[PDB]
Amino acid sequence: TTLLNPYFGEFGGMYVPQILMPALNQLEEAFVSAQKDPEFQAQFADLLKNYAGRPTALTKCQNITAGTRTTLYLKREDLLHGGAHKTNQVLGQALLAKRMGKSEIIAETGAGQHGVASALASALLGLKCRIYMGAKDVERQSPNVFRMRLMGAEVIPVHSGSATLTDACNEALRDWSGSYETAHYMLGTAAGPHPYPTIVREFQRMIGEETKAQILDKEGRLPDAVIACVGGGSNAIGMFADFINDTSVGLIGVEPGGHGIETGEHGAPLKHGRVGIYFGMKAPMMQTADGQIEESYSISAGLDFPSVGPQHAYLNSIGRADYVSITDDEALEAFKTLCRHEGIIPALESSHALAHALKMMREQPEKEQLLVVNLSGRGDKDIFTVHDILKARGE
Amino acid sequence: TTLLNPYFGEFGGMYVPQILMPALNQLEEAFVSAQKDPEFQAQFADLLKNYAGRPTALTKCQNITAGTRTTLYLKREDLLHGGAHKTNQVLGQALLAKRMGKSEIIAETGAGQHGVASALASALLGLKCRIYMGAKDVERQSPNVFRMRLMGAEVIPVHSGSATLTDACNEALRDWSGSYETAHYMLGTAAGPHPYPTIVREFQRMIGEETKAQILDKEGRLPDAVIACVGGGSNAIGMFADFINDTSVGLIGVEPGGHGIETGEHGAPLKHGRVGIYFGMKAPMMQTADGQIEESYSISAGLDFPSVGPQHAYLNSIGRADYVSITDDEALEAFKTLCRHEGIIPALESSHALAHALKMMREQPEKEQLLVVNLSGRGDKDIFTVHDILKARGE
Amino acid sequence: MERYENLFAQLNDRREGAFVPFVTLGDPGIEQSLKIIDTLIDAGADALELGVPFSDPLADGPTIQNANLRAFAAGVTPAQCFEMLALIREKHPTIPIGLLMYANLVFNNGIDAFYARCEQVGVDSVLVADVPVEESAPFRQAALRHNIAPIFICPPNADDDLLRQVASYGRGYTYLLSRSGVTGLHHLIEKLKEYHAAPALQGFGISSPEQVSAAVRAGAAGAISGSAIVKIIEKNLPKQMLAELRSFVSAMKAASRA
Amino acid sequence: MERYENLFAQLNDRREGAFVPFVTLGDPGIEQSLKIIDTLIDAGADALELGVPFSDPLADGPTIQNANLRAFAAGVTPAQCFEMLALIREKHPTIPIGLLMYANLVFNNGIDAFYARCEQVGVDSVLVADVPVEESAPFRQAALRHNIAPIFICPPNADDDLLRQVASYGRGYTYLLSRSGVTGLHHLIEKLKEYHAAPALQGFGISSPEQVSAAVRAGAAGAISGSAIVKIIEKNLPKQMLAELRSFVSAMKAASRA
Ligand SMILES: O=P(O)(O)OCCNS(=O)(=O)c1ccc(OC(F)(F)F)cc1
Ligand SMILES: O=P(O)(O)OCCNS(=O)(=O)c1ccc(OC(F)(F)F)cc1
Ligand SMILES: C=C(/N=C/c1c(COP(=O)(O)O)cnc(C)c1O)C(=O)O
Ligand SMILES: C=C(/N=C/c1c(COP(=O)(O)O)cnc(C)c1O)C(=O)O
Ligand SMILES: c1ccc2[nH]cnc2c1
Ligand SMILES: c1ccc2[nH]cnc2c1
Ligand SMILES: c1ccc2[nH]cnc2c1
Ligand SMILES: c1ccc2[nH]cnc2c1
Ligand SMILES: [Cl-]
Ligand SMILES: [Cl-]
Ligand SMILES: [Cl-]
Ligand SMILES: [Cl-]
Ligand SMILES: [Cl-]
Ligand SMILES: [Cl-]
Ligand SMILES: [Cl-]
Ligand SMILES: [Cl-]
Ligand SMILES: [Cs+]
Ligand SMILES: [Cs+]
Ligand SMILES: [Cs+]
Ligand SMILES: [Cs+]
Repeated sequence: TTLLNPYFGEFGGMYVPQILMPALNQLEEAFVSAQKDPEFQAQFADLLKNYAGRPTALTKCQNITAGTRTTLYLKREDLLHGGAHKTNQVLGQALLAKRMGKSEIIAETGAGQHGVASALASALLGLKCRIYMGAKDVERQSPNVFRMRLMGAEVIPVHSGSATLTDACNEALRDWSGSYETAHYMLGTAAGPHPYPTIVREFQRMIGEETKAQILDKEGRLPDAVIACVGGGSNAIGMFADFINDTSVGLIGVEPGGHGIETGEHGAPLKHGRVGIYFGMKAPMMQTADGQIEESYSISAGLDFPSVGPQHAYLNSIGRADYVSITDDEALEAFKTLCRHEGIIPALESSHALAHALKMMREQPEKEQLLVVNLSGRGDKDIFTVHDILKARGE
Repeated sequence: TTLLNPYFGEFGGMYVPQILMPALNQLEEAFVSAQKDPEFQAQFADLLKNYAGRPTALTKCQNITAGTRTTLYLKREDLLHGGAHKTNQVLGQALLAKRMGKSEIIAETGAGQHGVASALASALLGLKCRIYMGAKDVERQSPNVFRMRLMGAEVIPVHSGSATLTDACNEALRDWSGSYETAHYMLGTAAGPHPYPTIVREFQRMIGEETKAQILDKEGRLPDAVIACVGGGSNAIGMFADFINDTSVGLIGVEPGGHGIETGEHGAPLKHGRVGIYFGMKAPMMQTADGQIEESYSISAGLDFPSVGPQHAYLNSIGRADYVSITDDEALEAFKTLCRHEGIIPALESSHALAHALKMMREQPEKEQLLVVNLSGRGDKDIFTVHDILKARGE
Repeated sequence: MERYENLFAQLNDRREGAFVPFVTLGDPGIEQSLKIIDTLIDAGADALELGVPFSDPLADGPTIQNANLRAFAAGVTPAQCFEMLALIREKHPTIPIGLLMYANLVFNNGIDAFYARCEQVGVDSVLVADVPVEESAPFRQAALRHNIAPIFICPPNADDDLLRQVASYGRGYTYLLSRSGVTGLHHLIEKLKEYHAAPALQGFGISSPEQVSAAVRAGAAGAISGSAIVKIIEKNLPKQMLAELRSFVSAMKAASRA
Repeated sequence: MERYENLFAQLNDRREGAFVPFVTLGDPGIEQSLKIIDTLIDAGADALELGVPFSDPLADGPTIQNANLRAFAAGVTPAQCFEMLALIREKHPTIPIGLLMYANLVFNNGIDAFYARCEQVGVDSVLVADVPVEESAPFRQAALRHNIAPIFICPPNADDDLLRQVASYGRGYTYLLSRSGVTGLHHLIEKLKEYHAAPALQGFGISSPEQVSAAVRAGAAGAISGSAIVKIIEKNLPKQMLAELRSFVSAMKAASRA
């Protein structure tokens, strides 16, 4: 039995070895108690404001929409301490760990924004942190690696399997299978077994709540649509959650198309995979005909994941939210466009969301539309990636 | 004649070739008019809030002061768009340029935070930007270089002279000597000829104004002292300005000691140089016995400058503000301390200010004191520098 | 599941305990794996626990992760595993055969279709490592409809609710988990019997003849041993391989007499 | 400053214009520089403009920046420049000698002490490139107290206030700036005479005999030429050097007759 519904329609659940069910039940109980605890909420609000820098700006893009009837705002999670929205929910989960009397943190990371977020929260709150990261990921964002260990975190490269994000995910559950008794597993997205999809949404929903207050202040109405990239689902559901019952607001999630959906080198299981059970959840997966989990692909390490959180699969199924894909080349163009015309260097992850907003404007330039892009992080971590690509081309 | 006093006691003035005096007089007139223009002030406030992210957080450090009677707050200019306080005043100066009907921007940079700030402001406001940077600086923060040209700025390495920041400064005045008619020179610190020390202070004073409002809200009183690093003087005078008439508030500026003042490899002209005329101002300079300008040295590129703004020389002379120095090794220790115990990676520039606050606490751990460090930027740009140092040692 | 019930009857009739080894199917190859499995039964294994290679073996530590990798290097697919199962059953009519599966392989082509194939090849039980009792309803229902025993894990610190559900939901045998973590306590045995649970086998870490007699004496119906066999496959990766596992199994099963 | 007044009297008495070259002192060396300076005067230079090497020559473009660098490579210091000045004056009693200084070299050891040294060695004028008329008071006062003419720049687009201040504050000659920018318009000459300004020389970009006769015809008292001489030093960096500059100077001064 559970205190909260573990499913979103047919998606979700707790598909973990029996040994881990007490840990999930404990976490669920702590979360429900914390959500009712004004002192917990006060502490969480204090860290978000005074340490992470909330509320984040809502920036109106003048230049990039010139000549069209699109008004485009960017929710500036790139300005959050750490450089991405990952920081919001690690602060809440780190408090949850302390509420449970736990003193160690386990985290998984591919791009490294979540591992850095895990390390900084653990440095601040006195938790001993260890981070699993696919060894192929440790090579290409050594910057983010060195950030975590500067912050006192133990960084553990992953040699099992493909040696990437999904492999990093399995190491974390493997370790937490060892002793959840002293460690809390700080899952970094709105996916995995219940209660993580619920917890991560609630600890990210300030993205959407602030966006709604700020758009109403600046425009006097709700947006026509909010657009966010989808790696596992946290920034998107964080943007979406507070608009779900405003039925006139479109909810648009953007999966990575990689080299092109038709190539199969992509990360878009929600629209191009099929339902499976992995990583403790029933959700869309990229998988072989006989049920092996496939390797995904995206230029942006933080979208490169062959599944997606179950609430997105459900919002898609009932038509509440729509999901699209953006290729590497399209994300790279939107990255360049934002640098050059707004002076903001976006994460390549967020550049997928930006790329789709620019497509909605460009395809129908006389359509009147008020759009918000969740700008989930800054792209300083990507300038080396972008430089090498630009160099292999001309320019 | 001038509209405003060009001197702070004996320091300051307009020591430029005659050809540039109309440009300085024009800028002074535009600034005085803008300061009285509520529409200019509204536009500037809008960019600061909605684009740069102001107000910045005031973060109380719990862990690093444990066991002492020091309360330490960090004014989080590291959370500003661009990653440093440089962004504040480029937005004001870019508006000033547009007020004058100018369409091009010239800037100088050594660390690159100011060049990146110049490029992003120019990208946003439709200005064509070109940046002079000592070619020795272009090699060691290639990250910041690529950030500027991603943003459409022309980056011009400097081969003249020592090929560093001071050389970059002379190229800018040399170019602006060419045609101020179409370009505005966006000087990046509270130094140079009048009116720049005055303009940069007023366009940075929100650092101190917010700090005062926030400390009063959180502690009900003014701080005992505000501490800031001093490269040319902008973040420090930006912190200081609003406290100058609160005579109980100590004002502490920190120059780089480099390898040690006694080595002469340092950047501390205010306390260890002597008055001279260079870069359009009369101010303390590091100089040879016969009046040649010396080369300075700091581990942190952004403090590595052999002069200082004239208002600091004046505040020092009358005893209102006190100036100290922090060595490379001390700044490196405070950098590590902040990473490990607060989960914040500070700029090595700001780590000098932090290092001196930690010294005030550690030297007198039972002295009751409420301190604010201007945390002028984040240290992502320094992790490569710090890694190479750490590797040459053990650890 | 009726093979398990005949085996346990003919073990306490013998006053004996069960020794059940685990290997990954097709490790290190298809033809070779069939020889290891034949040697295990000849050396005295009472039943088998057989792993189908999965891309993401989440409950398995490095020993059996590499077993899966070796099987994937051989091109081993689930379909070919079921051809191996048919051959094993056709040679060994009475040996209980349990499968260790991960949920996605069972769910992939339809839960009922998976258990129907298990029945067609002569599989006796299925343990799905990442399906707790809380999620087990469609899996155990499909299992029972196809005469497959659904195997459930009883963790060391297990509450009374969990003991009752495992006792009521399981068939064939109850998997007594010996520690936390991944592949690489007597107080619960009587309570399992009190609730008429399937006979208990302790496993998940057993690597030498010491533990077996300890489990049989605790009243557990036998023991399972995973990584120890795979490590022996691991140590000698072909002729000296087979003699190594033959020696290991007899020492284990000798210990189940007392 | 009285050398300038005797020179200008003896040039319009000649119905002639002045040609004043600039070199950096000690470029490319101390002993060599003294030979270039001697060749300049012998080749027909009416006066000299002499640069003291400075670490940060802010008003100077790459041609003369490198002149400063070459002098610094030779170890040339301000003190040794004043020993060179003493030797130049001792060989050439009537040639007006102007110094091109940067403010920090004048201010370094005391403004009055600097001009006192200028007078002691026989310098006639001092132009401080980074001191505008707005900042000039202590410099021009110290200059006049030591019989040194303070030279002021008259920029192309200069207002009437600036023309009056330059006319009243300057001595020796008025530097007519020919363009903006760094080293590398007749309407103002009459107004300078109207305010009794020191005679005007146009400079800052002159590189061929065309401009000189144009300036003399505009009623300007002569012309100054900077980078052109240094480039000629630059082109032939020793014997062929001296013949190159000798040829250049005579063409310039021939043009000042008409
Ligand atoms: O000897 P060891 O410790 O390697 O154990 C061998 C493992 N093989 S197995 O089929 O028993 C087995 C049993 C249960 C597993 O996970 C679960 F408990 F959650 F179900 C995984 C493998
Ligand atoms: O031939 P060019 O164009 O190189 O000119 C030679 C330069 N030598 S100089 O002493 O006349 C000279 C005169 C003025 C200068 O700056 C100032 F105008 F601000 F004062 C710099 C050099
Ligand atoms: C996968 C990681 N990052 C993901 C990420 C994502 C995708 O994760 P969510 O779908 O959970 O927002 C989006 N934006 C940024 C800046 C990100 O860093 C990681 O840091 O491990
Ligand atoms: C010199 C530069 N930076 C200076 C700097 C300084 C020193 O400049 P001021 O003294 O003007 O604050 C302090 N902090 C940070 C983060 C800085 O980047 C530059 O970016 O060119
Ligand atoms: C609340 C609690 C448990 C639940 N299980 C399914 N739906 C639920 C709602
Ligand atoms: C996808 C999958 C797992 C993740 N952990 C952190 N960010 C993620 C994105
Ligand atoms: C105002 C304006 C000009 C000034 N010059 C000196 N002090 C002043 C004050
Ligand atoms: C010192 C000197 C010049 C600068 N320009 C920008 N930052 C500076 C610091
Ligand atoms: Cl369900
Ligand atoms: Cl909150
Ligand atoms: Cl690194
Ligand atoms: Cl004065
Ligand atoms: Cl303002
Ligand atoms: Cl780079
Ligand atoms: Cl039963
Ligand atoms: Cl006169
Ligand atoms: Cs628009
Ligand atoms: Cs994905
Ligand atoms: Cs304290
Ligand atoms: Cs300095």
